[PDB]
Amino acid sequence: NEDMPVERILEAELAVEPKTETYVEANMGLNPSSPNDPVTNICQAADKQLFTLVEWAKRIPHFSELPLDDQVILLRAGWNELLIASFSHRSIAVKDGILLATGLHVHRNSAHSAGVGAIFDRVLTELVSKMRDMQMDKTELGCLRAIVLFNPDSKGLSNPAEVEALREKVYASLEAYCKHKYPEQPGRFAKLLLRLPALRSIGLKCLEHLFFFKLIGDTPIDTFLMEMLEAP
Amino acid sequence: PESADLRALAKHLYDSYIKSFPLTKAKARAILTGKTTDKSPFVIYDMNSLMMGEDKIKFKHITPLQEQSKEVAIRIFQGCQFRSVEAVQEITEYAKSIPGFVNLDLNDQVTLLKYGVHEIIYTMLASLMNKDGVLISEGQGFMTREFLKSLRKPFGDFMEPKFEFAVKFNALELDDSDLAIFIAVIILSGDRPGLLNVKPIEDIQDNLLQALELQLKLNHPESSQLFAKLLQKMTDLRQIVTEHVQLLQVIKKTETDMSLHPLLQEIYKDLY
Amino acid sequence: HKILHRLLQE
Amino acid sequence: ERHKILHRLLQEGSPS
Ligand SMILES: CN(CCOc1ccc(C[C@@H]2SC(=O)NC2=O)cc1)c1ccccn1
Ligand SMILES: CC1=C(/C=C/C(C)=C\C=C\C(C)=C\C(=O)O)C(C)(C)CCC1
Repeated sequence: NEDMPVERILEAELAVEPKTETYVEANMGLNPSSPNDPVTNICQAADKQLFTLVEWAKRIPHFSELPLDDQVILLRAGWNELLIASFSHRSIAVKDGILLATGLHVHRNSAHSAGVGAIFDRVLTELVSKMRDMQMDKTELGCLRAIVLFNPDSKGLSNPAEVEALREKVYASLEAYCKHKYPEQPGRFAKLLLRLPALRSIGLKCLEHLFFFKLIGDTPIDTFLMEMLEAP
Repeated sequence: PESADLRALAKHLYDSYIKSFPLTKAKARAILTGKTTDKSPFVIYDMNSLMMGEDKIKFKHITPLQEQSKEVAIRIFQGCQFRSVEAVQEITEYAKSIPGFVNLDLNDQVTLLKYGVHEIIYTMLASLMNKDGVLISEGQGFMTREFLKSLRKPFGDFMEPKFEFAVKFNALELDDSDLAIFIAVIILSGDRPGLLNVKPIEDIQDNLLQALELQLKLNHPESSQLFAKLLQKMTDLRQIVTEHVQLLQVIKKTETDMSLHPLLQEIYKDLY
Repeated sequence: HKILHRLLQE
Repeated sequence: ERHKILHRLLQEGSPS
């Protein structure tokens, strides 16, 4: 519609949750696999969401119009941040824990009893509670995620400039959206943008761990993720 | 707040910024271009030249902090460290000039410095850089990017990421008055790990952000989405810092006698 | 990257 | 942790 129409970004989000049905199979009814280790559950959820992430990317205006090889570069550079942002937001409903896309509810201590504390505690303090305290809506999260997707500095990109311009198209729509919808709070736009530094440092520490799981293995991990996990 | 207020805040910050930081972007840029006749920076592009720029202080008075005998790579590394020690002090002073900062929980003040200091150093470092190098020692020397990039083992790439960030950052063409506000915005970040009272901090950064936007609108009318582009750099800075920390672990593992300056070990311990 | 790539062009 | 040196700078400042 208008280059980066906020309505479609929300649609991309809506079109690929969660939302009924899914929030039951891995936290109340049956459940496949049957593993006995809690870092495994998150890695399983990540792998699953990787397929959906591609679906979402195609719905964000102008992504699928970009050169195919660029599309690949962007999803390989922002998948962990895009993913962390989704489950972080989905977890606002819960107090001190995370909600996976496979219906599993992971609790604080569990994260600790697995040696993944702190990094897990940062998500609750630096991401989840912040999104909760300012009550970011689904549209705002979609645009932030879009801003992240369209990262121009992703090594190898064919034409960086055109990616930066899309990201700017997103900045504008988000800002317009915030003023129209949240006139009572003038600095909401900057506040949404300042959610990104924590997503960034947290995402980097997350990739640090994953490669501290590849090198050692033992009951390895799902494909696609391993494919994403081959460093950029 | 109100315009007259946002502008006063802007002016207040700029002045203490002039007071706290000796080589401003203005003066810096003055040197990298041609302005000011008195002395061009001494260019250091290789081992012998480093020697000349170094051993110049040998003629000069004896201040130094690692007079050679210890390989090139390590002398430069220790030089950056010492420049950083100076910077943390200039930064700490500026922080104290930010309204409502010294009225915060003392432990929160330190946390803000602890995580904000390196992000600021890298931001301001850009002011002293062009695509070929960076001014050093109050601008008495200019060390080339090619020389830093040629250093041996892991030191060969400890500056290259900073240069790359500087290239894009300088592309926003901010000046000292823009920077003075932005730096404050960085210091007053309510998302630092371990903060006790977020509310007070975010309330201060809220006003600083409004000041920054106005400053940018007035000082850069034709620059669109500059405000947003500038805040986005705050995520880049975050990456340069975790990436540098990772590089520090490596050095520590491959260098027998690492040894980091006390103030720095203090900052790097339990960081992010 | 086989998977990611296959999923992108359908 | 402590950060004793940062405290010093915050409290008294930088000497010559
Ligand atoms: C290349 N230059 C310019 C300064 O460039 C800097 C690069 C990195 C830092 C951060 C330090 S380095 C570290 O490991 N930890 C830190 O806090 C600070 C400054 C030199 C080199 C030798 C002597 C003086 N100037
Ligand atoms: C958070 C977290 C980690 C990694 C997560 C990544 C890279 C993606 C998660 C996506 C999810 C959880 C998606 C969903 O379910 O929708 C690691 C394993 C390092 C350790 C524990 C904390």
